[PDB]
Amino acid sequence: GHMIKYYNINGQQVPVENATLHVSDLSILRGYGIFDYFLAREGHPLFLDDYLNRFYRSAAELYLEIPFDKAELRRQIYALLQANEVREAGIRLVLTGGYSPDGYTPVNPNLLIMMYDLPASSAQGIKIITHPFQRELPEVKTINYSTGIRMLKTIKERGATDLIYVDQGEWIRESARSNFFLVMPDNTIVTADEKILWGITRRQVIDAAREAGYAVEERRIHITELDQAREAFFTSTIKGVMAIGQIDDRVFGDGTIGKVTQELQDLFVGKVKAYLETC
Amino acid sequence: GHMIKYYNINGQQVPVENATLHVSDLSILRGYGIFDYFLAREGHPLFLDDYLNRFYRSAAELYLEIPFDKAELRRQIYALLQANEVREAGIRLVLTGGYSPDGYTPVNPNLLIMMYDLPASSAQGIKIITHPFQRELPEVKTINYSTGIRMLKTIKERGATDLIYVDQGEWIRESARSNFFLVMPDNTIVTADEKILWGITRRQVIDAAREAGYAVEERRIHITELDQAREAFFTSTIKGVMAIGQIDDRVFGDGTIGKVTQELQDLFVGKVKAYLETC
Ligand SMILES: Cc1ncc(COP(=O)(O)O)c(/C=N/OCCC(=O)O)c1O
Ligand SMILES: Cc1ncc(COP(=O)(O)O)c(/C=N/OCCC(=O)O)c1O
Ligand SMILES: [Mg+2]
Ligand SMILES: [Mg+2]
Repeated sequence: GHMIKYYNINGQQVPVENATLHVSDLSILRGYGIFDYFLAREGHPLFLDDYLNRFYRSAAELYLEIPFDKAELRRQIYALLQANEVREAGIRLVLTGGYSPDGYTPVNPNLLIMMYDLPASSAQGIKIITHPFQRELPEVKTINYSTGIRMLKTIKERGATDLIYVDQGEWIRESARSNFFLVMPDNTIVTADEKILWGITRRQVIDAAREAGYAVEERRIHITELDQAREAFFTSTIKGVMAIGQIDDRVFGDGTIGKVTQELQDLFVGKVKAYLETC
Repeated sequence: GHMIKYYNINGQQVPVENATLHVSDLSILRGYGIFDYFLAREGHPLFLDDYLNRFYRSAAELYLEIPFDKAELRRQIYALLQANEVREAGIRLVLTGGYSPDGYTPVNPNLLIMMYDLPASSAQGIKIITHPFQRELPEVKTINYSTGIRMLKTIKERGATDLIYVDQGEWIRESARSNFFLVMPDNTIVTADEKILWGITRRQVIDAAREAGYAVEERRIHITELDQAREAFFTSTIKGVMAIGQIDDRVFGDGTIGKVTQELQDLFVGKVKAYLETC
């Protein structure tokens, strides 16, 4: 439906054409900031309390105080959906280190609320590469995506559409923008527990998997366990559950969505529908 | 002298009050960008070709094309000094991933040239802490200073004014904003060779040290070598050569500037004076 006309900067609704920051902002000069991103459906941001809790935790880890309490931020978000006259959207929160006197020391953070159309996003799982790397402050949703973005050319050149980070080439973590899961041939679901972002999609999938009576192991994953797994999938806000058909030279099954991945995809849609019924 | 009135964005001189970027810029959303920083004295950016070469190398590592060749960028810098009617300044170049369609994929970088007053910056060396950490893409002058800025409260609380990163707590690297050197009791100058930014000040000090006939070892430094060293110092654009009086619970000598550090400080001033004589 309606075109996005407005963002919010520091609690003011602004036309998108005037949504700017002065270049003294620490995100621009020092990549200092946190963010979060969630969808809205039926006029409701999904799992909103979980996202806002993460946003507040992220901010506290950078010693950045959000200038509004959580109920006031929720109001600003809802007000922005209404201003843009949309029920279906992507929503980005950004908290920067602010306009710094010396190009380093935070003084006052800048708060952004941006809004987008829902992601527009055959049988085949996506094809990804392993990449040796460990995200900085990985439990914090920082704005730092240098390595993930710098890798886009390498991902493409190599014939893949995404990656999976492996800490020192040994310990499976996450992609730049997704959590990562395996399903073992006995249907055990396996996902990293440490040095990753605790995705909201990850949380909802794990809960749905356990509520369905699946075994879920949150544990260190050795790179060699890719060869014991039957299925692999990503989770994220914009992907939901997304089947991975190939990692490096390994096709998972015939590369089409595995049994448990398909089940979890439906259960995630169910978690979304259940959440919307509470709004 | 004159107040800073103008920055440059994308080759346009703009009043400082109007130096803004739209919030779709990838530095704001994804911390994607590189920068450089150099002083001007007597109307001349110091060691300018060395800084611009690093800027171009940094850009190539993020696959960001600077929209001007080096001679045209040099012109823009000189034009900005003249516009601001200053001979004495700090100068910041920033190249962001640009206004991205999807908040991730670079499309067109934004180029900023910002300008400042010269840094305003008794006997005693500064007091610093070791911190276990390894900078991401350390040879590249990225805008990513999350850990360095997040550590400001910890540095202060602990009674220090800066830090020295130690890779896995074993291998001495650099501070968030300075290269790091030791001087051993036989007057050997020691500095890391790998996984650090190749500072312009570092380069000028090493050359001056070697031209003076000092032994300079560019090599891995074990954390245990702090106890074999007589002197420690930082190098950076804004510090030049700065004596370190204490690291953790270790006072270097009586904490006042060591012999070789003092010599190198004078030689660096000499490299600056020699450079200005060529302009
Ligand atoms: C590093 C990282 N891990 C995991 C995830 C998955 O977290 P949830 O989305 O499930 O909470 C994300 C998601 N970013 O998504 C941000 C929006 C975007 O990438 O366009 C992420 O950035
Ligand atoms: C990570 C890092 N290492 C070493 C240095 C020293 O490099 P040079 O300055 O000698 O080339 C810097 C300097 N930044 O200085 C940037 C300006 C500032 O921090 O305000 C740095 O950021
Ligand atoms: Mg199939
Ligand atoms: Mg003395």
